[PDB]
Amino acid sequence: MKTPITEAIAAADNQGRFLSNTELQAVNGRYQRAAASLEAARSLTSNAERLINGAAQAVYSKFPYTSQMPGPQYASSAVGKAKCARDIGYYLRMVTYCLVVGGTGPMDEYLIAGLEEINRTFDLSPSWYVEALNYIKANHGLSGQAANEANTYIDYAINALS
Amino acid sequence: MLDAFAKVVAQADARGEFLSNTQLDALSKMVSEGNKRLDVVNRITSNASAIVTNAARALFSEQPQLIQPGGNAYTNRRMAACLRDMEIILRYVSYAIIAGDSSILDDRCLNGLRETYQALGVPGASVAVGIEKMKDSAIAIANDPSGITTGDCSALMAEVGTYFDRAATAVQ
Ligand SMILES: *[C@@H](C)[C@H]1/C(=C/c2[nH]c(/C=C3N=C(/C=C4\NC(=O)C(CC)=C4C)C(C)=C\3CCC(=O)O)c(CCC(=O)O)c2C)NC(=O)[C@@H]1C
Ligand SMILES: *[C@H](C)[C@H]1/C(=C/C2=NC(=C\c3[nH]c(C[C@H]4NC(=O)C(C=C)=C4C)c(C)c3CCC(=O)O)/C(CCC(=O)O)=C2C)NC(=O)[C@@H]1C
Ligand SMILES: *[C@H](C)[C@H]1/C(=C/c2[nH]c(/C=C3N=C(/C=C4\NC(=O)C(CC)=C4C)C(C)=C\3CCC(=O)O)c(CCC(=O)O)c2C)NC(=O)[C@@H]1C
Repeated sequence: MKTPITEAIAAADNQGRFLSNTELQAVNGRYQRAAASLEAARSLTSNAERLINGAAQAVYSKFPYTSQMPGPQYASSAVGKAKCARDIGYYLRMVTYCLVVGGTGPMDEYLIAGLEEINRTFDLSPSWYVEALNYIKANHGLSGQAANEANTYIDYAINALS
Repeated sequence: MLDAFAKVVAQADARGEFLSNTQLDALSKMVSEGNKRLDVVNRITSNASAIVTNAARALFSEQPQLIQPGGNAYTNRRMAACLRDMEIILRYVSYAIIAGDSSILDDRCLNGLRETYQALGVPGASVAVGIEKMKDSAIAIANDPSGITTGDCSALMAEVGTYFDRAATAVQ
């Protein structure tokens, strides 16, 4: 998987050399930022259920047709509502993983790769997920650099969907 | 490959779980030991040529048959390939230290190295002796009390040792 550390190694190894001060400074950079990343990861995790349920509700409120129209792609059935909250939970979980490793690798590998095909195939609208992510950003209650870290990854997902 | 942070994430994802608070605490502690880890990698890298050259010299005086005509390290082409092998192992060991995980070694060192050597007639047991000499010198240099903030790096030194041992086991 891709992380700031494995990328530094990959860079050295691709050039057949030992790690240089450029790579050690890059790792130092990840270590210094980790305090804010882990504060955000801890906060998001302990508040997961609340953020997921509130995010699902924000989508249903913004897009009422999603809870009314019949069809497997909608949240108009019990299975539909369960899959919607599940999906939102997957996005929140990937965000915490990125915060932990210090990069977008977990999101890139487990969610972004194949995203376009899945959304088109199952008739899932990108904008539904953008609203759920916007809710999380507005309600996580973090401040300072921890809010910065959380939002950077949330925005990275929003950009992939836009 | 993976570093220690990614290893924990991949495991959690397979179970569909958020990391627990104790897992987060464990990762925070690894970040705390960060400066120490960087000192080790920097010290080993900065003395790489010395570590390799002295280990090579020691190997060849202990096992002179390696360099006599017909020996596996005879001719400059084979000697250069031999020195390169030692540098490669040291390089991969340093990658494992910064990553805090041996996986980096696995996807390479496990590229049938002991099979490769056998087919080429490279004495794996002699390579293991060279790795052992590099291990002792690398630990001495990395753990030198001079010119560094004094503190305890014992946990790191054991970790460093396990990576050299893993490489020495793989070549034979
Ligand atoms: C065991 C390895 C030995 C040892 C290590 C030790 N180092 C520190 C402190 C620091 N080491 C660094 C070095 C780096 N930081 C970087 O960003 C880079 C890469 C660019 C390097 C090489 C730094 C900045 C520190 C902190 C400042 C300082 O000089 O103290 C400690 C103290 C604990 C800490 O984390 O601060 C220790 C114990 N000390 C020994 O006695 C061992 C031989
Ligand atoms: C020195 C302590 C040895 C010795 C070494 C020789 N190795 C030769 C070939 C060779 N070495 C490897 C090493 C290897 N380990 C890895 O981790 C990786 C990848 C990062 C590699 C590539 C390989 C794969 C090979 C294959 C051929 C090559 O690339 O050169 C070698 C040359 C053999 C020959 O060409 O005849 C030698 C001499 N030999 C000694 O006597 C001591 C013990
Ligand atoms: C919720 C905001 C809205 C919504 C959701 C909804 N999603 C599905 C089904 C799928 N969702 C995924 C997504 C993921 N699977 C993954 O592995 C990952 C990464 C870890 C993600 C993000 C996939 C692949 C599917 C299809 C396979 C499956 O069923 O799980 C459905 C059902 C679609 C169907 O045709 O059965 C629903 C209901 N629907 C809404 O109306 C909300 C606004």
